[PDB]
Amino acid sequence: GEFQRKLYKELVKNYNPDVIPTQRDRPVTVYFSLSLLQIMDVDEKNQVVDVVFWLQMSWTDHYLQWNVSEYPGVKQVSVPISSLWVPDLAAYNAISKPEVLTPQLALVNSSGHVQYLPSIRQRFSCDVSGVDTESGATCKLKFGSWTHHSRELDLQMQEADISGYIPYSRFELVGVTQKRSERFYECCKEPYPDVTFTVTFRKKG
Amino acid sequence: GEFQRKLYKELVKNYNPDVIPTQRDRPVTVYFSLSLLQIMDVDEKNQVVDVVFWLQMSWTDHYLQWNVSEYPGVKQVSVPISSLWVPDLAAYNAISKPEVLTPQLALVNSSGHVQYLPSIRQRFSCDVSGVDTESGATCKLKFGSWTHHSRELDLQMQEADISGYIPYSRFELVGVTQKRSERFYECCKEPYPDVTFTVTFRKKG
Amino acid sequence: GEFQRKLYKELVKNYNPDVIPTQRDRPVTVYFSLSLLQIMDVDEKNQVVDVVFWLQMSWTDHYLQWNVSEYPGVKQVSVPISSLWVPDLAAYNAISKPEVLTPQLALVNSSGHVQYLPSIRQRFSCDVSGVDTESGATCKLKFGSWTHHSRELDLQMQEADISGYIPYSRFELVGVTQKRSERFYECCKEPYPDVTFTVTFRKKG
Amino acid sequence: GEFQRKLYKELVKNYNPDVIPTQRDRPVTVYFSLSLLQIMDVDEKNQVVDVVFWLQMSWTDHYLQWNVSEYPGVKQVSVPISSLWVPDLAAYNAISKPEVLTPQLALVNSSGHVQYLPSIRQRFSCDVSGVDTESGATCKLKFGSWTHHSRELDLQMQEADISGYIPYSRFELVGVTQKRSERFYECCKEPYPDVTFTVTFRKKG
Amino acid sequence: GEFQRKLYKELVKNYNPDVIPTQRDRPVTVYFSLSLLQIMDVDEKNQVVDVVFWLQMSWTDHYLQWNVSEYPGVKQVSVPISSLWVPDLAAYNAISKPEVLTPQLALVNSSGHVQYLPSIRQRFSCDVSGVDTESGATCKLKFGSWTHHSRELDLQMQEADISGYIPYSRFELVGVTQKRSERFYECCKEPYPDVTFTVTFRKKG
Ligand SMILES: *[C@@H]1O[C@H](CO)[C@@H](O[C@@H]2O[C@H](CO)[C@@H](O[C@H]3O[C@H](CO)[C@@H](O)[C@H](O[C@@H]4O[C@H](CO)[C@@H](O)[C@H](O)[C@@H]4O)[C@@H]3O)[C@H](O)[C@H]2NC(C)=O)[C@H](O)[C@H]1NC(C)=O
Ligand SMILES: *[C@@H]1O[C@H](CO)[C@@H](O[C@@H]2O[C@H](CO)[C@@H](O)[C@H](O)[C@H]2NC(C)=O)[C@H](O)[C@H]1NC(C)=O
Ligand SMILES: *[C@@H]1O[C@H](CO)[C@@H](O[C@@H]2O[C@H](CO)[C@@H](O)[C@H](O)[C@H]2NC(C)=O)[C@H](O)[C@H]1NC(C)=O
Ligand SMILES: *[C@@H]1O[C@H](CO)[C@@H](O[C@H]2O[C@H](CO)[C@@H](O)[C@H](O)[C@H]2NC(C)=O)[C@H](O)[C@H]1NC(C)=O
Ligand SMILES: *[C@@H]1O[C@H](CO)[C@@H](O[C@H]2O[C@H](CO)[C@@H](O)[C@H](O)[C@H]2NC(C)=O)[C@H](O)[C@H]1NC(C)=O
Ligand SMILES: CN1[C@@H](CC(=O)c2ccccc2)CCC[C@H]1C[C@H](O)c1ccccc1
Ligand SMILES: CN1[C@@H](CC(=O)c2ccccc2)CCC[C@H]1C[C@H](O)c1ccccc1
Ligand SMILES: CN1[C@@H](CC(=O)c2ccccc2)CCC[C@H]1C[C@H](O)c1ccccc1
Ligand SMILES: CN1[C@@H](CC(=O)c2ccccc2)CCC[C@H]1C[C@H](O)c1ccccc1
Ligand SMILES: CN1[C@@H](CC(=O)c2ccccc2)CCC[C@H]1C[C@H](O)c1ccccc1
Ligand SMILES: O=C(Nc1ccc(F)cc1F)N1CCCC1
Ligand SMILES: O=C(Nc1ccc(F)cc1F)N1CCCC1
Ligand SMILES: O=C(Nc1ccc(F)cc1F)N1CCCC1
Ligand SMILES: O=C(Nc1ccc(F)cc1F)N1CCCC1
Ligand SMILES: O=C(Nc1ccc(F)cc1F)N1CCCC1
Ligand SMILES: O=C(Nc1ccc(F)cc1F)N1CCCC1
Repeated sequence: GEFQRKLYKELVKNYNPDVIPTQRDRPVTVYFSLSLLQIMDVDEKNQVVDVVFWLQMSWTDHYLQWNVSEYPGVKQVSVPISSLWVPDLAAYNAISKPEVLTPQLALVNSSGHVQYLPSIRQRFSCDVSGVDTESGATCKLKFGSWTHHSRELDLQMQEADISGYIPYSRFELVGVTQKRSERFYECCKEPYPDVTFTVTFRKKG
Repeated sequence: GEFQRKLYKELVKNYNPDVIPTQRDRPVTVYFSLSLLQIMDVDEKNQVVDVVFWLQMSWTDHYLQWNVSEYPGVKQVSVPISSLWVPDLAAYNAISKPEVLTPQLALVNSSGHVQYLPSIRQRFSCDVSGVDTESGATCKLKFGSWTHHSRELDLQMQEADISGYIPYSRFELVGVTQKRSERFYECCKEPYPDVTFTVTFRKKG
Repeated sequence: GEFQRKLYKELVKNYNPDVIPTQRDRPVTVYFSLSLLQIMDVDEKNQVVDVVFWLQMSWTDHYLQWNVSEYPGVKQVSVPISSLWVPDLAAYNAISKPEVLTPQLALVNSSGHVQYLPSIRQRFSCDVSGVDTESGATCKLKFGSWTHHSRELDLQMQEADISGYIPYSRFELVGVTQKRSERFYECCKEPYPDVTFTVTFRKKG
Repeated sequence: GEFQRKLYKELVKNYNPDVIPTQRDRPVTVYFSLSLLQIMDVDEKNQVVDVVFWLQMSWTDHYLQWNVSEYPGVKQVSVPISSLWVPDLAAYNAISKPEVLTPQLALVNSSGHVQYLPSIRQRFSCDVSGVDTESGATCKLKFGSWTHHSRELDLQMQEADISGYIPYSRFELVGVTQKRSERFYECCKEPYPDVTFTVTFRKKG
Repeated sequence: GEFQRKLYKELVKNYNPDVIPTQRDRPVTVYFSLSLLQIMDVDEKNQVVDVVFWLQMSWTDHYLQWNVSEYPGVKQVSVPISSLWVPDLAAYNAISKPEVLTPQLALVNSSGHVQYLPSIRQRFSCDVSGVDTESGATCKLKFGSWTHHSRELDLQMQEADISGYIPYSRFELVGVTQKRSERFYECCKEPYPDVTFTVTFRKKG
């Protein structure tokens, strides 16, 4: 509609997608969770697990807000992530580049809340030696901001979800636990937060 | 000719490929069809199917129209899709990025009706365990807008089409059925339409 | 050369590589031919053939012409194809993207006659079951414009040659034909022409 | 934040990422170290080794400094490396392009000190024939500036690190040594400095 | 440094990387050579060999010259090849795109001499059916400009190298010869020079 056009113009001026949208003191809080969809493969020789999953990232970008009074009907807009600042979350123990399976777009409402919900295929380092046993094998999928510490970027866990796991896989999904951690490094002076998704699974039969 | 060069200049000014061309109350209706061309391969271990198919996707963009009186010959033009808003249809259950096999162009007539017809190869998660039986295997191929809900993007199926199926494949294409659904997700007030193609196939013999 | 730089500045202005250079009624005629260099592989299970070939394409672009008296000694120039309008020719039964093996450069002369001669590797759907019989297997490689019809892009054939076929192959050429047809499609008001290269081959032994 | 934005605009002006940030005879000194994390593969037939490893690279770009007085909260920023000059370190004996696993962002402080810490998977030519022996196999990973000599880019080792190596590897990591060299190629007067990591490893059990 | 920055703004204005820098009666002479590093694979079924090699390409571009007097400490600079005119040297019998293994940078001195030294992995068509014999197998790596004849681009050989070959390769390198030819291609009045590197090798025993 004619109003979305008007809005793109206003929101786009001065906007810089390379600059994390902090405000005086307040870090950007980034809510994060992972839903396991499928375990594509297990490589018992090179110790790697190949998985497809869905990620929810949401946060508030205060530069991306508007009064609905000035833009009737416009409650939300779809925005290519290349035009937005987005959390630089990385899988700390990945051994392959993430392959994003879905359109690289984010939903953004009038409050400047942003939802990026990408589906991803990625391989990880893991001891899968236990996959053929009753105890199964346990893989940690550990994520955190690559370059923003806790006081710029405040990573928080959202309630996880296992309802998405495909029933006909050859791998039974035993469980998925979720943990938020925070540590300093001898390197930098600020602490860094991470979220680890611990997945346990075994071969059916 | 000279008129196509002219038309381009006009259509290009004030055109934003990031803004879905809705028309106040009116959602953009997107006609969608999938023609299965070839089942390339079946991974019975990891439960995936590898298919080549032709998508037919058409919709009306009203910022892309022109009075033919003013541009004598030009009845339609070929436009690189990277310059157009295109519906953000995701393959809900793809486990690989799509490989587009054909030139990434769309046709547009003077009513702003756009046709984009890519040929695509892609791998999908599927229970293929029945492939060697009479009943065969059944794969659902599920697509929907990733970010736009029903009142923004109205997805419409067109007729099932198996005429394009290669006759010399190792798999017999039993049938393809089609269902449209409007799913509600907990998060949102508005439902998101999805079109699912169900194809049933078995090894020949 | 200074005259080549002058000529660049002249041709580049107002040039638009997204507009087919038709010239009032007259279609752009495109000459096309394919010469087979090697058959790299045959996949008898999935019915695909893997080939390396050399295309010759030629057409006239009337915005690329110059007075040679005005640019002494400048008879042709090399132009990256990304800067030009190029025919949107597609392989109708390709099952992979074309991998281009040579520099993406076209030769352009003062008449505006363009020549583009890519060597290409690509995979095609084909019934190859006959590959090990004396009769051999027959693949059709079908090419045409993807969006332009007869009256906009007149595809014509140039005579085939098999002298470029590598002689130390495991596959032996048994028959080759090249034919231009003009079919209607289940949609568009106007007919679309194609050139089809029909190659018959078999294993040596 | 608001000072970050202002800093952005101030830093980009006249910044040229193709220009090495030397300053009057003083070469830009580049600190460099490699943390081996995983040995993905060993090919005893083609003599290649596949490794995942963590590069630490740091240097000073005096065009990137600012006064924290002028920019109150801002002590450091995250910059996409594609916006920066970066050392042209080449892997001398690599047989495959590097796959970068991590977000391609560098950290810059108010002194103009850049830290770039990419995780990388890459394959290298190496004699791995000794892999099955008690003596193990030895691979040399040789890096260096591809085009800048000693007096332009001063490559310096930092403290190496073995802590990152995964325990559940099927390869045992005997030793990693770390040497700097300076080689004169018969082309130039100046030498070109290279840092080399020599890792000795063998199959377990 | 201050002067490399100055020299950049100077060179970039009035530089066109699409125009071969010929002068009247003066072809751009391009010195070419190949150092074979490793034979990675031999495919006796499909008749391809897979090689890693180092190319030396050097030539002069009168548009990249400067006077060291006006740029006091600047003898040479590192320029991305994407920014420069580069010879369109092609591999005639390549069956795959070349994988460039090293940074895509060229050294340019003040007299306009350009040096470009890429490391490359590429697959070539070749009769390797004799790789198991005493007589060995012989491959012809044929390179030449794809669009410039002798009077525009004068391809010349430099003396090659074999010392770069790896001694633990599974293949014993026997010999490498160099030959510069001039072909006429009947389409064209002017001849087209190529450089061919003949290499003979065998499995080790
Ligand atoms: C651009 O391409 C689009 C896609 O093909 C073109 O679309 C169509 O235009 C049709 C009319 O020109 C339109 O027609 C039917 O339209 C009505 C149904 O909603 C219906 O009222 C019409 O009946 C007509 O009714 C009388 C009584 O029988 C008929 O005799 C007349 O033919 C009337 O036209 C039509 O049945 C159709 O809906 C529309 N398709 C889409 C997908 O929008 C569009 O015209 C093209 N532009 C140009 C300039 O060619
Ligand atoms: C825009 O999006 C945000 C995030 O969904 C909305 O915030 C939530 O609204 C629910 C319902 O009122 C609350 O229970 C949550 O506490 C809110 N979450 C957050 C992160 O604030 C926000 O209200 C939306 N704005 C509009 C105009 O609806
Ligand atoms: C910016 O980062 C640099 C690099 O860490 C800091 O510099 C060093 O300073 C520490 C003490 O703070 C010394 O121990 C190191 O030897 C220095 N390293 C180098 C190579 O310079 C610097 O402190 C930071 N700048 C600011 C303004 O905090
Ligand atoms: C530019 O190239 C074209 C194609 O070679 C030249 O073209 C035409 O004239 C030739 C005989 O003089 C014919 O052999 C060609 O078939 C014909 N081509 C077409 C499609 O028109 C033309 O001479 C060249 N221009 C100049 C000035 O040399
Ligand atoms: C720029 O580079 C060229 C190539 O190295 C330099 O060239 C040549 O000069 C040498 C002596 O310095 C001669 O021995 C070579 O025969 C000659 N070869 C070539 C390629 O021309 C040249 O001196 C350099 N220019 C400057 C300004 O130093
Ligand atoms: C990148 N690193 C911190 C920075 C930092 O450590 C660092 C900074 C400066 C110098 C040396 C190291 C920032 C937060 C993430 C953390 C990641 C972890 O190191 C790491 C390294 C290699 C593989 C996996 C994980
Ligand atoms: C993305 N989601 C809807 C929105 C939404 O969920 C959502 C929106 C906002 C907040 C939280 C969740 C939009 C339409 C598609 C749907 C997709 C499905 O989740 C899904 C995800 C992964 C695999 C299969 C299916
Ligand atoms: C693309 N199509 C014509 C255009 C058109 O059909 C079309 C145009 C507009 C709307 C609907 C259909 C142009 C000529 C090629 C033809 C292709 C063939 O369908 C096809 C489809 C899928 C695989 C192989 C071949
Ligand atoms: C690129 N070369 C030096 C320059 C130079 O040699 C050279 C420069 C100009 C002319 C002739 C030779 C710079 C430092 C690296 C060195 C690379 C090594 O040769 C090499 C080539 C191929 C594989 C492994 C190693
Ligand atoms: C491109 N061609 C010459 C030009 C030319 O032939 C040509 C020019 C104009 C019209 C028709 C043919 C220029 C020099 C290289 C040569 C390439 C060789 O043909 C060739 C083609 C395909 C695979 C291997 C080799
Ligand atoms: O793209 C946008 N905004 C936007 C997109 C689509 C719409 F319909 C309306 C919009 F406002 N932005 C990029 C950077 C900030 C905003
Ligand atoms: O590119 C176009 N339009 C266009 C393309 C090719 C033509 F021959 C004529 C045209 F008008 N657009 C991109 C943005 C708006 C339309
Ligand atoms: O110019 C074009 N179409 C076009 C686009 C890309 C190509 F490669 C070739 C083309 F012809 N048109 C102008 C009228 C609409 C189509
Ligand atoms: O690139 C060119 N033209 C061109 C290229 C190389 C030359 F030596 C001289 C030239 F004129 N164009 C792109 C758009 C139209 C011309
Ligand atoms: O992008 C930047 N700087 C930058 C990035 C992110 C921020 F939040 C703030 C910044 F200043 N540069 C590119 C070239 C020069 C610096
Ligand atoms: O980028 C450059 N030149 C260049 C590179 C590095 C330097 F330190 C200084 C330079 F001038 N060019 C691209 C077009 C012409 C040269």
